[PDB]
Amino acid sequence: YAIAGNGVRVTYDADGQTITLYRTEGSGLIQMSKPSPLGGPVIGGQEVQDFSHISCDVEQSTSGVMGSGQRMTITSQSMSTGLIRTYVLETSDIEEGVVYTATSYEAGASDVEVSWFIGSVYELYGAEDRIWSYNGGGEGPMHYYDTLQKIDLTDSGKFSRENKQDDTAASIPVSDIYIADGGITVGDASATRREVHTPVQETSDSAQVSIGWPGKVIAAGSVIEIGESFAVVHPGDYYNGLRGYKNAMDHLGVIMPAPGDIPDSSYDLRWESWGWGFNWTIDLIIGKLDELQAAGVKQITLDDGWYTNAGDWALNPEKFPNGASDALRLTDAIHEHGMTALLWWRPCDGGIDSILYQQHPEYFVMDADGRPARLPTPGGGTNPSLGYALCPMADGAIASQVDFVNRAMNDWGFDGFKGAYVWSMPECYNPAHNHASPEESTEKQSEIYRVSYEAMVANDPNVFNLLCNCGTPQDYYSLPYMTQIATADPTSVDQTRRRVKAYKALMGDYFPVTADHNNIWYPSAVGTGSVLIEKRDLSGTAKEEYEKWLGIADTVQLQKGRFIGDLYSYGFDPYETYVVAADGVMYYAFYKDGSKYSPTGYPDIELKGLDPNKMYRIVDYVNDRVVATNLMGDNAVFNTRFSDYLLVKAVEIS
Ligand SMILES: [Cl-]
Ligand SMILES: [Mn+2]
Ligand SMILES: [Zn+2]
Repeated sequence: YAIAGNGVRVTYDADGQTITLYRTEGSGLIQMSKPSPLGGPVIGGQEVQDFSHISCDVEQSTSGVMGSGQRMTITSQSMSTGLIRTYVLETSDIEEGVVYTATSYEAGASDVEVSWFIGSVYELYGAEDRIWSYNGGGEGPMHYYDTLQKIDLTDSGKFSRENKQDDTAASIPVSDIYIADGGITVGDASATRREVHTPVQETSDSAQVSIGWPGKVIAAGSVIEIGESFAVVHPGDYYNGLRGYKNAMDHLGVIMPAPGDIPDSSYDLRWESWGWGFNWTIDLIIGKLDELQAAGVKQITLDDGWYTNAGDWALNPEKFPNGASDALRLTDAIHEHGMTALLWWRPCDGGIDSILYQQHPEYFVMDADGRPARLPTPGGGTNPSLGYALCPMADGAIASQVDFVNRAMNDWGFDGFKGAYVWSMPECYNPAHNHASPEESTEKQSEIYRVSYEAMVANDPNVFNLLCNCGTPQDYYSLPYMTQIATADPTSVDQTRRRVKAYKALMGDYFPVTADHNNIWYPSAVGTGSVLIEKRDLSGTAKEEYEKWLGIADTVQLQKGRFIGDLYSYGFDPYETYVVAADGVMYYAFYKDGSKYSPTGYPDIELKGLDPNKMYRIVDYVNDRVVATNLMGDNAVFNTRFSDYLLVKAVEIS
């Protein structure tokens, strides 16, 4: 039993009750998964594993979620439970590498209490010494746990991560595992946020990626759909898998902004007002504008510390002694220097000592004990800077967000927003909200982002909007409403660079991403095709260095170029490598300073994706030096010494 789509084959063995995935390669196939068992329900702590094969219907010519393609419907039965499983797989004639999966269960004479449903499980075929993994979970750890994780098959440990999305985790419902020959992405096939895990688990000689959802009681005689997923078989690294997921999710209406609709100002070099921490003043910021303008900065963020309280989002009298006229003198000064002005906020936070909470507690999430629920950190808990959660289904909560947007734009003259330091949304038990279930607040969190952004756009279609779920992958369902992504408080060059590639994969090759400013890593920012930002008040050689790198970024403008993620595979090509095409020229960035993947010795640099019949001069555009005088496009291999990074362009020779 088999179905085919563009670049993928799926086979089912009725005896073993296993699925095997293949991808196309040249005129053949590469096996991507081992024969993998179908996912089952978990009852009393145990996966049910007495399912037997009933039937497998292949339809070679049909139309599904992704349009025309093929379908395989597998029916199985469990004598012990009375459950009949229907497992549906769909392929697409057009969508490369993608398999859509949906499962339902029917109960027999007795109700069945399921604690969890394992949807699909794929163990990688052909792994050797390591597997690289993309982990979209929102459970933390915050900041210092890499989203990209190496699963070492030669060490003592066994990698295991759940990758959760729930009331304490709001990130990206996707995981990928890959090797030299490519990999397998699994992601939640839902147009809206729901509770899901995409676990990544090392096995005896490989690793497996899976997806699953919370259980429920299946009433006797009833049929229920328990969850739907996309799988992507792909060559190369996580970028190819994540791009497949992006393409798949278009069919569910989760559509990221098209290049033509992204505002110019979302590609601009930006400085953010942290030069004095919480001790910024309006005049300190204004005092920097002449030098920032001269050096090529076109955008300014008024960062944290400007407001009385979250929720209220009123001007702090200490920072704005003259009220709104002070906010205006700030944004006017910014505008007079040819720049746009952004304002920091924390969406979903209604404060604790806010007027908002005092006057309108009914707008807030209520916990199971009847108390106001705090906004959670990743994996649970809160922190002192996070207030009470606004319930996304309370009209007054949403209106308070819209009113802030309108005030900041129309009264204070701001041109956009930097949302930050918020993660998931607690479950709500307020009976006045008439929730379908308590998880409804969590599921609808993204409504706050959507409605806020729609209000922003009504004031100015070129408004900037960014949300940093700091130290975690961004809330996937916020992504449609953004004009720029930050890599989100990365704590290393490895984190910032590898995340640029992930977000490009999910958002589009022209979608603006910034490498952020947690540490000074100008070469990382430029070479990945990211927007270079900064927050420090610099002097001496550090100031010179910023000016230098602004100059470079403003010359090559790779932030506006077409990111190319499919030529090099992170962890398998000799260097951590990034590629951008800008104004018809190929730019390459090779790094060795990322301790998570850095070569022994001095491997040759290979430039991929050039015209095989053309000759190129390879120019280090940072130092303005030729590193290779003439390479043919079909053998663009050279060796040059560099300690940390090499940023080059391939200039065609005529
Ligand atoms: Cl990472
Ligand atoms: Mn291991
Ligand atoms: Zn509520």
